[PDB]
Amino acid sequence: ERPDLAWLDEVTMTQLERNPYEVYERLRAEAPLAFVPVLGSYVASTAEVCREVATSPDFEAVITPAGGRTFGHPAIIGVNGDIHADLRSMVEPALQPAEVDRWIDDLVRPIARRYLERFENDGHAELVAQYCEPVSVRSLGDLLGLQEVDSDKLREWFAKLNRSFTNAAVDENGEFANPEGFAEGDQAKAEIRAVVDPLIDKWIEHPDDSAISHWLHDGMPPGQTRDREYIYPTIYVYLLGAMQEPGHGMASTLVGLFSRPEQLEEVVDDPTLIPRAIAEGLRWTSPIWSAGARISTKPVTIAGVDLPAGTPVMLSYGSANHDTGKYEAPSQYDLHRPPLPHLAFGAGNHACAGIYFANHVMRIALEELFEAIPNLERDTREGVEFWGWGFRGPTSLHVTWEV
Ligand code: HEM
Ligand SMILES: COc1ccccc1O
Repeated sequence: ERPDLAWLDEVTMTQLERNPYEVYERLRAEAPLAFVPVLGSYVASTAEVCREVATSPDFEAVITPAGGRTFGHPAIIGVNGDIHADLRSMVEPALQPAEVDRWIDDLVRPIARRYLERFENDGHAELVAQYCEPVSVRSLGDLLGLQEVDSDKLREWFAKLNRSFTNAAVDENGEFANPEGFAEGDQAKAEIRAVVDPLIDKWIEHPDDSAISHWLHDGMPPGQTRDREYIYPTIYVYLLGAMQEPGHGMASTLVGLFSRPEQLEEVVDDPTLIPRAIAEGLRWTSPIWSAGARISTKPVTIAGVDLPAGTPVMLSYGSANHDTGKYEAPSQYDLHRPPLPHLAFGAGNHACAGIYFANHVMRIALEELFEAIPNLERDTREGVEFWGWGFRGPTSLHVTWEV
């Protein structure tokens, strides 16, 4: 529709998944709020527009079309008002900083050690599959009450949910271009139900200290539980992003550090720098890159565009975190970048509920890795490819070390 952006008509979904930076660098300059035809939605690409939409009283939560097809209702990311307040009150207790501090070390450190012990003497590893993803999913899985679900299975589920959630391509008429791409998400949800329904059955009668047990029972009248259909979409929210993103973040941090070998050495020598390294990693490749959306509740003007009420806007936080209005050479990883705010955890009422937990999982995991393999080196015989528009991270991370 917008004449000077007619080039956007030729942007493909594959291009956004493999490398969205070049298109989004153009958007941040030409149209910070732009309608992207293949996504069928306005997209916010700069830090100012993302922050404004995410915090505006004239926007509220919505799920993208493919996200809604994947999760249904009421997913915590896509609801408002009394339902959202209830779901936030449901998930927040185990995520409270003072609560996390009581058990996070005893949770993650033995998990990290267990996975490291399988390969720390090999001289070679593929860290995404052998370390980052397993530690991420085993940590949260145990917190949730899914101790009996293998990390292989948790990893398969978040991968299938990822592909379904981000199956966003639409054709001329706004219809999904890849309707068969939701089937593996449906297959994952069916498997999840088969595993989790018996656990919910027993937690209803025998509550325990698992997070999902508390989701059923906390704040409810005596002898009542939240209905499982009411909580399952938020379970899916966790089994996608909460399972995937800490692993994405630590892997992207490592890739960034490998790109700056002097900085990798610094961090290995001084592990108190790991939190700073992770924060730059999340800015540099944001795990939740463009998954979330908001919808306008009244006519509103954003970046010079007059949006009617009812207009969805996708929040491309991963682009916002390369805003050259804020950062110098954002495409480069730099441990010594001056600490500034970033949007990798979103903003506003629907900002990430698990920041403190997530940052601790990534920090402990990197601590234990650099302890066990101080001479870690990137396998330069291999290249690192990143994949994902909605959720983005490296697809593998081959490393080596002298044994
Ligand atoms: C490095 C890892 C993570 C990153 C980068 C991340 C990022 C985000 C982002 C960007 C949002 C969306 C905010 C928006 O649309 O404005 C979000 C939402 C959320 N995240 Fe995190 N997340 C991470 C890990 C986790 C973990 C481990 C948990 C749970 C233990 C978690 C729980 C949640 C919840 C419940 C929401 C929805 C909040 C709401 O809609 O009210 N996140 N996260
Ligand atoms: C925390 O997990 C999510 C965040 C945004 C979209 C999908 C998710 O699973």
